[PDB]
Amino acid sequence: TPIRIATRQSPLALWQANYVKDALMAAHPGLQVELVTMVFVKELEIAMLEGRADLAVHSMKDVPVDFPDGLGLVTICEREDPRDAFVSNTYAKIEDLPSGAIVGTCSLRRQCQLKAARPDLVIKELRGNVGTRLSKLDAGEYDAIILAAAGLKRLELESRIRSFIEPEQSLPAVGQGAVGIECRVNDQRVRALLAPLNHADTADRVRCERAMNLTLQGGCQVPIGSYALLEGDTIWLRALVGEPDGSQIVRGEIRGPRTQAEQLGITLAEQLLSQGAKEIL
Ligand SMILES: *Cc1[nH]c(Cc2[nH]cc(CCC(=O)O)c2CC(=O)O)c(CCC(=O)O)c1CC(=O)O
Ligand SMILES: [Mg+2]
Repeated sequence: TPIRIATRQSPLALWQANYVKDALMAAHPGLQVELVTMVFVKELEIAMLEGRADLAVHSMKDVPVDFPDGLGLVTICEREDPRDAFVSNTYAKIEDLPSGAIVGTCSLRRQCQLKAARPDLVIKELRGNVGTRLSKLDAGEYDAIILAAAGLKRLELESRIRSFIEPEQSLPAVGQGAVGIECRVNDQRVRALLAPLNHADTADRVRCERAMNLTLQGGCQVPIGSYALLEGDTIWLRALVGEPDGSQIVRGEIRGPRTQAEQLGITLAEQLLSQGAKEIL
């Protein structure tokens, strides 16, 4: 019987769903995979619980803090470009923006980092899908907008990237550029098929980034950057918590043994909490 992938109708969701689908068929010759369109990720998980679906593809940023009984995140694929992208028709990068320029972003994480470096900037809300966001930019509603580099590259929109904002300039959200896969824990047929898609290097990084995030707070509603490289077998984790208006920014660093990756994040988060990260709310 065909393996079903629960996915939204959005271009990004459809791409990620097809990515795993193709990856599955490449690793397992003769395997049948099909996509089930749906309609707040709860609806996706219910379908898997109701046996209307097998696995679901998520961006690691959008993976919830709590998994319903019977489910969980068992796989993390090879990571794409983790950092933010600067998108403007009239400008190249951040420092080329005039004082009081209008930069659309709905992300508390991206906003707090911009106001920190340049408080002068006027930050306006940005909503809609990827195409809708670009549509507003061409309408002159913004001087510039900031989108994830991964999303644009996967949509072949890569020409819309004027400059790559480095992790130093803007710290990526937890698991940004990383694609995770969720399924039924006790489904061994699926667990065994999703095993080759798992990237060990990427896995330890994101699972380290998560533990840091989880300790502080959940979801994307909170202005928290979480990003980790790995140098050889050593994991370098950087975390960020700050005021949305760019008042104060609390940064931290730690360097890992590869095995303690989950323990690193929870310790660094506790380290920041003692440094005033708790008072930020
Ligand atoms: C977690 C929250 N979701 C949104 C939009 C979002 N989520 C995932 C992606 C793709 C990147 C990836 O695959 O890792 C995107 C698109 C994007 O532009 O990042 C974002 C907020 C975007 C916004 O315009 O506000 C994040 C919030 C965050 O990153 O802080
Ligand atoms: Mg989209």
